[PDB]
Amino acid sequence: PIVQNLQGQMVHQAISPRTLNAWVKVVEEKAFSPEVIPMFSALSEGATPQDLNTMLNTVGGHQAAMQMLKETINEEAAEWDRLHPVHAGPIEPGQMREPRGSDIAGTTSTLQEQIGWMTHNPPIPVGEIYKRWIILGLNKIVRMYSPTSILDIRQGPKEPFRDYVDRFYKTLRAEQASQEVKNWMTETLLVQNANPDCKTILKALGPAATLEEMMTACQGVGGPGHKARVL
Amino acid sequence: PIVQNLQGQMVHQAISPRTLNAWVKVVEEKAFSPEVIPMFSALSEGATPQDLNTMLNTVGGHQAAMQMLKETINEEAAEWDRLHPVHAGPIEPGQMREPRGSDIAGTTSTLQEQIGWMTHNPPIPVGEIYKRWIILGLNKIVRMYSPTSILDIRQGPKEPFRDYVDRFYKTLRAEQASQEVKNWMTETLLVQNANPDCKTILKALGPAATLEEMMTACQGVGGPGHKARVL
Amino acid sequence: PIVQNLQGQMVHQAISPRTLNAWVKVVEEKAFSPEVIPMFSALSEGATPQDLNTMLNTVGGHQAAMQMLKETINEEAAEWDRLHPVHAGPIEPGQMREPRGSDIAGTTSTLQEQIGWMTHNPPIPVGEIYKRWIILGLNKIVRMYSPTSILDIRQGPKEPFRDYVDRFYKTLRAEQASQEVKNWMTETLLVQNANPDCKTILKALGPAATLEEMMTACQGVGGPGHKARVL
Amino acid sequence: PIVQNLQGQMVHQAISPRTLNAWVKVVEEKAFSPEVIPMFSALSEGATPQDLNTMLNTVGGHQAAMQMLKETINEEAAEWDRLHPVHAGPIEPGQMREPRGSDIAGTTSTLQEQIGWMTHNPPIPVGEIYKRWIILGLNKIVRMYSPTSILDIRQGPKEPFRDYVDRFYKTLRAEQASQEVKNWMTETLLVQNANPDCKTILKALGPAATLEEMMTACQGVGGPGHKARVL
Amino acid sequence: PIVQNLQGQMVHQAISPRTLNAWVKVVEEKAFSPEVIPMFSALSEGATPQDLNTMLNTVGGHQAAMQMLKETINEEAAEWDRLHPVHAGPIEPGQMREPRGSDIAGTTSTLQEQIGWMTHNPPIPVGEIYKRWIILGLNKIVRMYSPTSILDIRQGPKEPFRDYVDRFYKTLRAEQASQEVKNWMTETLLVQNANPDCKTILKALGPAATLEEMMTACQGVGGPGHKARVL
Amino acid sequence: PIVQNLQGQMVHQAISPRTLNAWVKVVEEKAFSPEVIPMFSALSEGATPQDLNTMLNTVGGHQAAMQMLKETINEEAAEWDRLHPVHAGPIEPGQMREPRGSDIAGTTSTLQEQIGWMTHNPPIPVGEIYKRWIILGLNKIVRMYSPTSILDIRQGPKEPFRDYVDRFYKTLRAEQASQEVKNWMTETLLVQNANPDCKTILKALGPAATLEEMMTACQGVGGPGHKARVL
Amino acid sequence: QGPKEPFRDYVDRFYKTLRAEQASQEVKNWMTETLLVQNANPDCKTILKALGPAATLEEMMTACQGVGGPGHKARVL
Amino acid sequence: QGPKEPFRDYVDRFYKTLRAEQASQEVKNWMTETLLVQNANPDCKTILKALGPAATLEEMMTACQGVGGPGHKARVL
Repeated sequence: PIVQNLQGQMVHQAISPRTLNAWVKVVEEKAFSPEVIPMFSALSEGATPQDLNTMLNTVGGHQAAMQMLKETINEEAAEWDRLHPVHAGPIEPGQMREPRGSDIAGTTSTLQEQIGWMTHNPPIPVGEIYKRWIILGLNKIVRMYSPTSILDIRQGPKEPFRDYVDRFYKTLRAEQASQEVKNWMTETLLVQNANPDCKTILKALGPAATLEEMMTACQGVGGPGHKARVL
Repeated sequence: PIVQNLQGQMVHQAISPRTLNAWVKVVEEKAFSPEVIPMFSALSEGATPQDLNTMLNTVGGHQAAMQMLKETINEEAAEWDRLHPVHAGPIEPGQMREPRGSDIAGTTSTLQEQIGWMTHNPPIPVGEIYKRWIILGLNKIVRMYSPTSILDIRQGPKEPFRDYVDRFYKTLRAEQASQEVKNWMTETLLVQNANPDCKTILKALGPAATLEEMMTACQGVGGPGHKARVL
Repeated sequence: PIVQNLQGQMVHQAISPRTLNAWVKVVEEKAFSPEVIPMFSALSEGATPQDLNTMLNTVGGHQAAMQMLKETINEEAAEWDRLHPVHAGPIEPGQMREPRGSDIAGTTSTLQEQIGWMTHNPPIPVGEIYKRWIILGLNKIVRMYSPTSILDIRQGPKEPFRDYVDRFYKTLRAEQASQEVKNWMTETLLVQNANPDCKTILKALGPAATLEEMMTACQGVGGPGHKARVL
Repeated sequence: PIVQNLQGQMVHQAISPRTLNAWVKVVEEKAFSPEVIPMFSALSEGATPQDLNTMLNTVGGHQAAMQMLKETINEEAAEWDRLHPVHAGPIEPGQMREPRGSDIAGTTSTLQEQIGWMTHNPPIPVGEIYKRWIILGLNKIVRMYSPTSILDIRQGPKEPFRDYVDRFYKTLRAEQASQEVKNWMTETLLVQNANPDCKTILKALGPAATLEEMMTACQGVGGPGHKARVL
Repeated sequence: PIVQNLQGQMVHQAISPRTLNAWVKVVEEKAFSPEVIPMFSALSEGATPQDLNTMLNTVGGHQAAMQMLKETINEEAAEWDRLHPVHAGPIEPGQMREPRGSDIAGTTSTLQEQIGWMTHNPPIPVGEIYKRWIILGLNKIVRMYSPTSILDIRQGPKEPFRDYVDRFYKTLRAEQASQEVKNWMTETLLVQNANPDCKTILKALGPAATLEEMMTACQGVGGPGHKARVL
Repeated sequence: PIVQNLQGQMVHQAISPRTLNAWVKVVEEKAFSPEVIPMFSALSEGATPQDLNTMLNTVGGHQAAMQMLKETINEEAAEWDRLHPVHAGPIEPGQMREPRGSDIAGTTSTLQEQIGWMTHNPPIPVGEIYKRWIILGLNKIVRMYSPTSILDIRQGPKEPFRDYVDRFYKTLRAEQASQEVKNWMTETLLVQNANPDCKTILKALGPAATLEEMMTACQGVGGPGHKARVL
Repeated sequence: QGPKEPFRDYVDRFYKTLRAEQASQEVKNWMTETLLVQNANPDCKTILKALGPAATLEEMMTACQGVGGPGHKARVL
Repeated sequence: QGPKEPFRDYVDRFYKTLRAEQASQEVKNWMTETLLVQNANPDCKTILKALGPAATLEEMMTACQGVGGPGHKARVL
């Protein structure tokens, strides 16, 4: 990873082996969940395209999804390669050479080149660009390995509004729908898929209710259930 | 977050996945409680708005309570925006755009604007201001994860006064009770239901009395202040 | 806390969550015991009033007793405002204000105002003043919440002099009475409450013999217990 | 390890306790392994061959695997030496002899001589070379010690298609057979050792369809919680 | 403690909680035993007397020992005063002063002055002198907390000589014995008290034999069975 | 330890308990194996004599063995002294002395004077000389309590040539016989006392075969001992 | 303080014995504050406490008179 | 090997078996130090281990006298 000091000073420092493996530990506990994507998205930030590749290789589990991340990454390297075929040198001493989709994946490029691209005029940020490709990969897998879906879920005869809204907000993240569909999912379905007695109570509250009014409501129709609040 | 006084704005390290793993592990396991607040302060010092969004959104649980923390910010960033018009842009190079309330919170701001205010001269402290805005709503959602009520309170069948005061003040700070509120709860509940003999002394002290003189009262007179007898 | 191990210049550095964890544990798991007075003293090193306030505010339990600790500390603030009258504006334009007693207690001052006093030459000693008030307030609490008295404890009809000694020094460290009184306690209270067999030797030793000499004589009382005692 | 910046002087500095501590914990725990290989390459980043031989001898257990390691590197070192003879002079402080194979292997060189090969420009990188012959012996021992071969991999009658491809692509990374054969393993063996209900789905799907279509496919078989995911 | 941060002058650092936690686990788990004294040396690297005295006062019970220890430091502080071996001679007016026993103990000195004398030459390291007083009293506690005496200690008929020689050395370490004693015990009483096969073998070999000769001897005798063994 | 050698800012850095904790854990877990030896030299990189002494005394178990170590250390200090340069001429010549035995082990010499023979010309390294003597005392105890089982391990009917082969190599590395014994054992005992199905083909393969070359062998010999083997 | 003996009789022995005592004045204040109540009687401690620790000498000797009962029974002179 | 014949009978068949053997003298020293001694009696096990191959053979006959001729035993008289 690469650190920027004042006035033109750009230098490189290596990753800690513990801190490197701080995302892998998360998928051990969580699997593929939408909150895993910012967790990676922090660790990948300011990392060099070599480091970015170390991020994927240190995973010894989940080896089909890991191949499938490799597939998403190289399709977008080809798309870029269709954007920018390079046949020709830089023709100005002051100009650093155009990257091919292989360069950006960290396979054809050296540390001086990936650093020099960022210090180039206009600057070329091939790690930010490749990172997005990692996160596309990672978003695909989280969308594929979901345990549930917003149209399936409804509230149990003993579940209080408090818990069911917490899962309905959590569920709403994984769905990739448009804002007005996601808004209607909120406005219609949430109070439509409330249990028989809790719905009676949401109607007696009226149409405009705040989350604090509706969270404290239905606590005598349902009961607490598990402590951990994970399902 | 800053870790060197004059580091550049373009290439910046993110909030550590280690610092994140301490936090996500307390919040998902043990919810919101008052001692999260001083540790959030300890971990979020000099964090950018993208550092703080990362800290809020890398938790997968308790999503209802984070919509309120968000809706709270949404209130306040609008409050800043109804008094502060968008400044006119810079007039020369080396001088930066003034933040709008939506860019203090990370809405319309990207990372190198966020850290570029912070690494500017003088430093402009946009994630402090947003730090104040999170503390506002944290202290709110705390009271939703508060286990028991200071208004619906009684001392047990055979609970000592000494013992109940200890509990009453645990409970009183759990809702973060203001001085008139503490003085009215003292007057209407804590010294209400006492022994008549002890009550002469508790009328003379009243509710603005320090806890040392309050609790240690009536050790020479009267029955017990719990209803069951002690002889 | 204010630190000077990061560069040649003094700088502020944000409180550690491992410091607060560490301070809160001995207070919570054991309540208040004389051990609390070193534990604050090791880890309030370098602290600004604002750290010392966070360190007071962090403990989750014992909420009645911290209230008494807080009242006790703020009594000393008001005292210093009686003693040392000051002004809120400068003594003339281009000066910083002298701290008021409240500013000592961190209520009506900023982080920046506490760096400005502590980085001065010779330093204005606003954490060192407020650290002493808190230690002053510690002494009241560890006496008050001692579950034992020095006057009650004595030697029994089967106990070694070493066991009485061990109990006497632990309790007498905790008690805050006048030095004069504490010296009749080591010269006359220890000597008198001893077992009737031990008084004979403790006179032939007299008051000036060494602590090994006193410990080693009168050890057979009740027999040996060592292998049959807990430690 | 050798550290710091060339212009200011690179400096050699000691091996950290906590890293060495982590390396013996892990070698006991999960030995030589695919996620151990990037942990060794990132730990050994700065490492000299004296450092690589120091950490290799702290391993403890796995001594047949160290013998296998030791004869592959010795043979690599000997292959290098009979390939490339050294005709270097007698040298002085200020001059450096070109290295033999035995100098790569660490076996004829001390640390100072290793310090001065890496601080030449370009480096002679006796470290990166000795590393890659160690990773070459790491993949041989981790193939050898593979839990189950690709050849013997299968899908049982109620065993899921997803649990199966997970182990396929996993045992596929352990194997050190050539890549064209590994084309037939992926294309043929994966359908052919699958259960018959999936073998009908996979032949109809064919090599044209992508990975994501193959991972989406074949999930109504495998039991009730496979069904819920696609419905 | 006193750290170097590579800026050309000595500077203070706050104590770590991990040195405290290492000390209060050590005394708790193991009580007071010969390995806890070189552990305290390890925690005392570059601590001030103030840093050590905090550590001594951090312990709760065992206060008969703590007063014997606090007595022992003050004997050795009072000696270093009258012995004077830091003596300056006669000196002209404006040169740095001669400290005495109270300056080295830090009752009449402060941190920056103790630094003055380590920086001015010939160097005095104040916390070394203090360090060496504490563990002298600790040596006394580990003997007094051990009941076990060299002229008493026995073995049975079935036990190997190796266990009785381990045990004699863990005795002798807590006693810290003289040479006449070690001779008298080795040659006579240890040979005679040793198991009957080991006596017939040991006298023919040399009842005055060295520790390495003695651990060579008595092969095959006492302990488990009589064949299938290398000791 | 000292840190920063071959550089003008050579400095001390404290002993870590992480380091001691490693050494005591392993001496406890399995005592004197050959892997402790590199764990000492890996722990001791940069070590003072104080660091080297400190770490030896931190072990509580095994004191006869540790006392044998000190006997050995003392014998090397005497050996150093016998070959010491003669004391003659000027008592103090006005230059730094030659170090004797006591000095290297650290009993007459302290960190200001030890830096005095690393700065004084030629350089003398107290701790690297002393580390040589401690490894000889470890090596004497490792030799004395030698595992002794190479003759007595053979394979049963269903042994697959893996776990016992490692076990063969572990007692072979334990054994302190010469290279001329060790090279006979690897063409005789290894293969003659192999699993009997395998032993016929290890015979036709070649008895002086390499470890890699033996582990690939024995394919197609049939029987249940072949079924159990994975590769 | 004996079970039937009242404060007055007891605080009168205490001061006769205190005057004979050659102990420092701080301690004689400690002994009046602290030892006096604690070597008073278990059920009498409660009465002094209701009075509060800043009650007068007059008030001290007023306390527990009931527990000592009638003045013809046990004579002061 | 065992204890059933005297050490002199065993060592004599031992050195005949080392006589048949080709393998280098350092390995026949290690058999003489390790395997030879291991199947001896506990009584003289300490002594023979110092004598080993290192000391003169004739010395090895000084000990284990009184053991008895051909047959079962476990220690020496």
